[PDB]
Amino acid sequence: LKEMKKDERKAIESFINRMGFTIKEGHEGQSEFDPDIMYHFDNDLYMQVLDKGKEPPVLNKTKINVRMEGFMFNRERDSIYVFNSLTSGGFQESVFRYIYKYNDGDIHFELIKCTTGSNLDMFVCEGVAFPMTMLGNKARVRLIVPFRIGPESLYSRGLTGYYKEVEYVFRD
Amino acid sequence: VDLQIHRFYLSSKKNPDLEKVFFSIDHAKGTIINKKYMPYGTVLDSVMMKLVTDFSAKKLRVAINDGEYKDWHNKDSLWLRDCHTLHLMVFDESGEKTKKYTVTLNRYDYQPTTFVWHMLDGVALPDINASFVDVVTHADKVYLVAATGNKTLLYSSDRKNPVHWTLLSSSGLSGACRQIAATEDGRAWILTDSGIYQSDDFTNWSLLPSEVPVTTLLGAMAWPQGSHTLALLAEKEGSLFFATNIDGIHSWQEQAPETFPVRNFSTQLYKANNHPMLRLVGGVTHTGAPATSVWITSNGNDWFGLDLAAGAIPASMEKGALVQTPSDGNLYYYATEQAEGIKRVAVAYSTDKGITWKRGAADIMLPADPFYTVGYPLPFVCAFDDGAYNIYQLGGVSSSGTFFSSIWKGILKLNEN
Amino acid sequence: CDDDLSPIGGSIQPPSDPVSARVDTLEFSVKTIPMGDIYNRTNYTLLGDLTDPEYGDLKADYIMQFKSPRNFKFKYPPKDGKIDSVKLSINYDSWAGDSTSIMKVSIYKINKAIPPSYYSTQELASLLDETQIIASQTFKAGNDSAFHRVRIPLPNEIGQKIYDLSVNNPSVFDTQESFYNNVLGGLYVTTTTGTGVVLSVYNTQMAIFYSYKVAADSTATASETFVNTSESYQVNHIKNSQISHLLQENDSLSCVKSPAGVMTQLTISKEQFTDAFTSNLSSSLAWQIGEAQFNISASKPSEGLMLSPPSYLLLLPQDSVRNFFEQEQTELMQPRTAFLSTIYNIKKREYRFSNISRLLMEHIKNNTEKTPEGKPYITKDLVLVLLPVKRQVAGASNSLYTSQLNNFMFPSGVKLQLGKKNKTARIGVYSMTYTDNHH
Amino acid sequence: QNNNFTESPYTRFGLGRLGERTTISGHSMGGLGVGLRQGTYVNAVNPASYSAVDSMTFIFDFGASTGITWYAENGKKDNRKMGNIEYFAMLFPISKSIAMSAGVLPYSASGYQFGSVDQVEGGSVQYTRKYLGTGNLNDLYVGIGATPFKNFSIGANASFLFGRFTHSRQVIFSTEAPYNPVHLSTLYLKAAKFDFGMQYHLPLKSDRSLVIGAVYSPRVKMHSELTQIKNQVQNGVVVESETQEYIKGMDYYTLPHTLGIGFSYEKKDKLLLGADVQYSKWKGEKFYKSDCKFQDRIRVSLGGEIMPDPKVRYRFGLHGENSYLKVPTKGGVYQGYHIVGAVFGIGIPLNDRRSFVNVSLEYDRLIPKEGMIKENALKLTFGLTFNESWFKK
Amino acid sequence: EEKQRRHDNEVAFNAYADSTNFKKVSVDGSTAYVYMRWITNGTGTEHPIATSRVEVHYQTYRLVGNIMVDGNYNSEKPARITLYRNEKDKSITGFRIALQNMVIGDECEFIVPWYLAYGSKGVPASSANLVPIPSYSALRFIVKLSGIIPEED
Amino acid sequence: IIPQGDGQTLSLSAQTNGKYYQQYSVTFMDPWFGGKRPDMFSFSAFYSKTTASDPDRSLQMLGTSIGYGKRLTWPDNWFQIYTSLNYTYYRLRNWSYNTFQNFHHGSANDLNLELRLSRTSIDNPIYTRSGSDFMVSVAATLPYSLWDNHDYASQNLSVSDRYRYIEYHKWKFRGRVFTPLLNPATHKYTPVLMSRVEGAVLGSYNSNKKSPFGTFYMGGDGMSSYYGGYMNETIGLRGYKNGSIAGNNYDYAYAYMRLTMELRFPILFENSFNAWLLAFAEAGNAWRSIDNYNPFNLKRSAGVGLRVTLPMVGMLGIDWGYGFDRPDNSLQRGGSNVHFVLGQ
Repeated sequence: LKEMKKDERKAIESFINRMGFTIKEGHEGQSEFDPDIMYHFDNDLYMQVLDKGKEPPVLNKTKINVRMEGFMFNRERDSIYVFNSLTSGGFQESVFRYIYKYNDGDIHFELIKCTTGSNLDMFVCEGVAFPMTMLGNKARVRLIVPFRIGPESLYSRGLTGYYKEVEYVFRD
Repeated sequence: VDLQIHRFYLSSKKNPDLEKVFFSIDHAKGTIINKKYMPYGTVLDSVMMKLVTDFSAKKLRVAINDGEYKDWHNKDSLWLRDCHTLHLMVFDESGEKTKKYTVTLNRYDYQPTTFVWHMLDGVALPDINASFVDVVTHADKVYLVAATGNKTLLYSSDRKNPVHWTLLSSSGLSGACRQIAATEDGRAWILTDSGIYQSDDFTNWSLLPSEVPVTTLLGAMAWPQGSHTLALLAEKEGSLFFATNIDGIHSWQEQAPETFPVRNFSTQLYKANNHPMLRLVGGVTHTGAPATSVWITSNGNDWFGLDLAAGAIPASMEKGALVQTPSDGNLYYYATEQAEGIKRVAVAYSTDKGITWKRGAADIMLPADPFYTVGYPLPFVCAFDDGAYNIYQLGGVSSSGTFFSSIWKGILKLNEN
Repeated sequence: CDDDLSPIGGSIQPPSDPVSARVDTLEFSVKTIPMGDIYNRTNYTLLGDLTDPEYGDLKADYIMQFKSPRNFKFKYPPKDGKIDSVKLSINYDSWAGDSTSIMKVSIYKINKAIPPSYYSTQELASLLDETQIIASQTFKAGNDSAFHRVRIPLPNEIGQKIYDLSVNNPSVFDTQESFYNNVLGGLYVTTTTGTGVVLSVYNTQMAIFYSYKVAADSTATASETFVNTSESYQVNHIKNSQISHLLQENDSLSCVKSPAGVMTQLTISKEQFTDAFTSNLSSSLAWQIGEAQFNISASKPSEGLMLSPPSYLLLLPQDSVRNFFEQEQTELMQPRTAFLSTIYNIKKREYRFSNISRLLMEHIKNNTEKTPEGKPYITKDLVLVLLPVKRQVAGASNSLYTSQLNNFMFPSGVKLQLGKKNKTARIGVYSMTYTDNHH
Repeated sequence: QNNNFTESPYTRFGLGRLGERTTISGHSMGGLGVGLRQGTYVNAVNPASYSAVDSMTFIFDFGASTGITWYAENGKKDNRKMGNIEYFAMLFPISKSIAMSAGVLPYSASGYQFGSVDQVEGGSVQYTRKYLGTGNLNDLYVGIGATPFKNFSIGANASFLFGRFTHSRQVIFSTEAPYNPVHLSTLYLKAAKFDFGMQYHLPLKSDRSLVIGAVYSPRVKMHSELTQIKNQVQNGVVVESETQEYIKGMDYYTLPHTLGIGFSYEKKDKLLLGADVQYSKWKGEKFYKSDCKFQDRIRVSLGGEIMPDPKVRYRFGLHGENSYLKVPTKGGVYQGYHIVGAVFGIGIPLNDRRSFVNVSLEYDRLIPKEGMIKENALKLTFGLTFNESWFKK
Repeated sequence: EEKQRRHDNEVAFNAYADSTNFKKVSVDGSTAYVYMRWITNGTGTEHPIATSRVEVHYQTYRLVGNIMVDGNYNSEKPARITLYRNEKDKSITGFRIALQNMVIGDECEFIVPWYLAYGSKGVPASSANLVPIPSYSALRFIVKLSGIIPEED
Repeated sequence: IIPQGDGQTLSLSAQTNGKYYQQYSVTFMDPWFGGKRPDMFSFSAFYSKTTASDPDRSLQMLGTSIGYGKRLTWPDNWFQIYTSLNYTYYRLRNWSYNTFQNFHHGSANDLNLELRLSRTSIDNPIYTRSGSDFMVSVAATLPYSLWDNHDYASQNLSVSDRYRYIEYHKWKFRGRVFTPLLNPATHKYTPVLMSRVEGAVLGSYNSNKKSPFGTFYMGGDGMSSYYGGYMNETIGLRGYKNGSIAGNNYDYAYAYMRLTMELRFPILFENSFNAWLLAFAEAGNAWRSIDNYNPFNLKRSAGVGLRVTLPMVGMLGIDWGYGFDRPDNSLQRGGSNVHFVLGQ
């Protein structure tokens, strides 16, 4: 298992310097985000807020739909899975309720399963729902989610997700 | 583990159709029966019997008709050209355990679509000169409508005994009968040159008020409880549109396709899925060419055609005749086909309640009337059903001038008894 | 170590200590009333027509609008521009009726704006002012194998216009209003004729299939999709007809039809509340209702029916029926006023609720007034309705909980046994009568 | 739930049964706590007796008890078993005359449980009614005694009183899934009590000795917090735990003035006789929502110790008292009751000539007026007095 | 391990014999047998044939643990099942043996041993069904027959 | 292992279970620090770490302590005051167990000053015949809540800001008494009467900020925790299940009291092998809030047992106890239970 952690550390290090990225440190409750700096948030999550958004969500009340575009990579092989909902059509939005519950770790979402066609419910994880603790409605972010807070289905394979752009909009 | 048969079938090197035949196996009585009859005229010269059995099955013995039990092997092509019963005996490796099976081959000894026909004696059909003639059966009464030039005549007779025909005194009617329609409760409509006329007794006719000049009366329904939907085809601008006349109220609907008939078509009203439905067969297109499609509908707003075979429906330039036998639910359509320069009668039959239609052989289905061997001088075909395995085929000769004279009654042979 | 209820104490008990138990029988009054327009947020729609002998008719169709992606700019410039086909796919998962009845589906193009509302409508007369026929095709529900789709070719003009607007024209695929007013309008999907089936359509797509980039010196088909989602506004036209015989008085049964249709309303009078609790003249007693069972037995459905009973029923007051679905709540979020039955199982054919005493407590609590000479009394009747709902579950197998509760959008019908003939509208309210004089 | 000390229904009113502040040796002599002056055990009743212990001693006094109680009624009978730890205290010297003591003693205890099963009125199914109650008011005390003037001694006890009393009443239905109601009342009490005692010990001719003692306890006002809850349960407690009322403050509960006079005659190592009278001014003291009328409480005790020349000391005693409250009799007026009792015990010495093992047996009877609960209780008490020689050079 | 699984499955099935209530039954010419009851008795004298398709309401249980694996009892329309048509369209042997003796209107419970239900093949959970069938599992069926499809179809 | 040398000792030990809970410890004491009087100066340091499954679910603790102990002669030449200064650093890596309330991921610091006064005059501690043992101890921390000015009443306060500096004030007391029924010189085999009283209170400066570190786990035999951390004191109550009184359902108490009366009958007295039979009666309880402290209505139990002393092993024994009362938040009495005691 520790080998998977080491391989993920190597993959993250080789990916961050592959394109121009400025890694900084982030503290909880941060409010001011440089629109050109990627932050490290102590939960191994990497965030670069392209737009802060609007009014913050209400806990255990707001239901949010997300549209994400990006791909997943490994230490040596990339583009194992590619997903897109912001540009290509034919994909139902993914809906989650904003909650807080410590079942095993920090869980900030309750997914509402979509039963009306093809979607990306298996690409919604803790890393995707985390930026809602700070940002607001109509929010656009870029994320690098390690396997620990990645999708639960793709946990054994130890894949690292890179979300090129995730957009959050309130309501169903 | 013991001795049983789970699947059994026949296959021929020269005949591949034996594989599709399915056999049902009853262990309680030990009988193998093909419940679907094998097609007439088949040949069973050399055939292999392929059967799926248990592993414990070791020895098999086959007896043909009343022959001898012969030790059977999987590589035997047996001879059963004239064989209708077969006996099978299965043994295990021990040899003492036995089980008997009887296989009976079901085949049509004659043509499955043969008909038997008879003259009706004493018939007194009126000698009437008319262009459009139709027959409508309600309860236990047949009514024949004829468009004699500019006028309209109606005659009545008994469904069971159509021997005697009586003229009816029509009151309120005017113009020439273009088309007729009727529901199951006896109410009838006739479209003439003037507006539509309505009656409940085929005698007293009231002019239905309207403004849009209708072009054809397709049919009538009684779907809204207490009302009477009336499907119509009218002319708007320079195209044809479907229309409804539900309780006098007029409405416009979808645009008719270009292959939709306007004249000399046969209509019928039936029921499916707890809903009245209309079926329309044959006719002449708006351009003038004949139409060879079947159109059904449920509300009169729009119609759609079925996916038939390669020209199963005969192409006719004049009125056909659509009849139904309700006891077996069979549909028949008689039309006039211009085959090799001669007007003959062609029959299209259906047994799947109108789902599928197949062209039939005229010489077997139709009567053997000598006067119609060389052609069909009359410009229309009339036929009405009876209610149980009985059809009437008005017309033996051309009579004194025009119109039919004699009546033919026919029964499907399969349902003779 | 001994646990037996000693009876010794009681001869020196204070006069205001002792308690007691009581039972009161309460009567419902049962009616069947039109359900009304239903709130529907999901993407499910119904397409087709149905006729049932004991339940009347239903005609369902809809109007849809496609979801516009931002900066569409689809790949692989089509060879010399242009495209090949614009086939539109209607996807359905299940149906009600006969899987072999032939229907005729027509696709029109409208030029109006879809009204903002999530309620199913009837008589959409204003929208269909001009319209324009695009396509029409016959189909049947069950097509063998598992190809549960309806594929309808469309004219190439709409796909060509979409492609043109994405390259040589401004990228207007930004706001939904701009996409609806410039790129593509609203599509009206209906069945012009035929009867016997209703499809539960869950989405509809419009695949624009183009040639490809030249691909060295070959070419290989590629395509777009343009699905519709629940973020936009649809129009569901659900119309139930000839159900007037279900609304007439019949004192042994009450019907609940699902798509709009009819529902069962239960009314407890005010006097029945007044001379069963509070009341009296001492004004020192009080009631604490602790048990009130309520179970309903569904009548055995007759053979030949096309509609089957709904799996779940929701019992809730009629006043809280709007805000229950507009806020997308769940029976676990209002445990005091909304109750969910159990699975309709053909072994016993009954919907079993449980102790509803909290509902009666809630009704008594905030509807008790006093006449000028004391005499507390109830001022309003208790009105409840039974609705057919669709429940979506989640959680582990041992712990299953109601994740989502929506209004049921599929043809169904049930005849419950509630009336005066066999005393089926009876509840036995078990209460505790203590005394309390600290006022 | 366990009640440990008592399950008498009479403890439903007031602060329950009023306990005493005597150890095993004092209790075995009928409750003699005022007149006794012996430097061998703890005599927390009269603090002036502290200044009688030897110069190098650490007396640690433990104790426990068990027993049975028989309750009788109009026609019914019942019996219950008790058993618990009575107290524990310590006493050591401080200077040439001054001594100090500490420990934990019970001030009062209360507990009961009863009810019955009946049929739902105007119905068919059955239901159970249960009335429960527990409560304890403890006492953590520190005392000091001295003898400044010859043949005269004084003492003072400072006590911290903390306690809790709960009374509950409930009905249990017998259905598929009911909401059983429980009406509950909780009361928390804190205070600070003081006791002042004086003693005069005149040595008579030869070996005879006379002891005369007095003890006084001022009125105490107690800080109180009362809560009334109305719960509904299905298997565990569920929603609607509504609190009906909550009242907090002082000046709602009081403890009365107490006076005690005791006399004792002691022939050394041969004979000890003593008696004492205690008066409590419970009349007119406040108690919020009390369902009874208080009355002045009188306690009379008399006992003796005889040991011949094995060495086992013998103790006997008789005590009586009147009730301090009037419970409401069924269909009548507030009435009281009396209590009488007899105690006999032994005081076996041990090998180191300093420790003691005491075993006592007590029988007491409650005498009501008429038509009330009758109680006869038997009790066996086992003590231990560990006397070690500390403070040695 | 699995051998002990076969052993306790067969010891349980065998106990369902002496459990007097449930008579043993078999089809003609087969040593195979299935233990069955007669919860309800129907009207009619038409038994299904080995090649007949019958629509029923059914529930399936394992003998070990009695875990529900399949069932359509929470629906009004009966499900159509075929006894035996070919190697692709069929059902387990015990199901055929049980249904060949019933009649329209019956509701019977029958115990099918491991070697008549699935043998050693085993049923992986896969999609749809979530509870897999362990290899060599005896089954407990409750089947209510509603009618018989004619062979003409 | 006692590395005696340099006029002092350097005893040390380390225990690691075969699956987790690695721990190491070193101790260094000076019996004659200063060179004038037997004033103890002890220094002890230790480290311990304990651990889909668990990727990095790990609890680690760095501990250090100093202690100066005296041999006071003011009351009498037996009182032994003892002052110590202790510090412990807690760090967590996603600790799923509801141990330590909601502290799951952060890290906390503990700094306490301990003052203890005791008097012990018993004979050989293996089998005591006469004497006493008394102890009163206090352990307190710095009230950071009065200076950091962080409002703990609200819920929005950060988890790191909440569980970072531990505040409490813990009090303990204990007293044991032994007495021989018969003369030790005349009879070697003599019954021994024993009485034990002990209790503790864990207060808090702020009514909302309470230490998740150091709560009580009562019930059963009681030796240690085989699934969680060792930062919760385990108190044994014979006649009940393990954790039944307080600790099951993750309910940890903040005060407790236990009273024991025993009677020991010796059996074997040979060289270094002793064995005896004991009959005991116990009463105890533990409360989540201090206000419920009630030293009279406790949970009772009684029974018998057997003890054996063995060289290099320590003490081994078996006890049987019957619990008469139902624990709080339960509906079953203690019943009949068997407890094994290992070592002290």
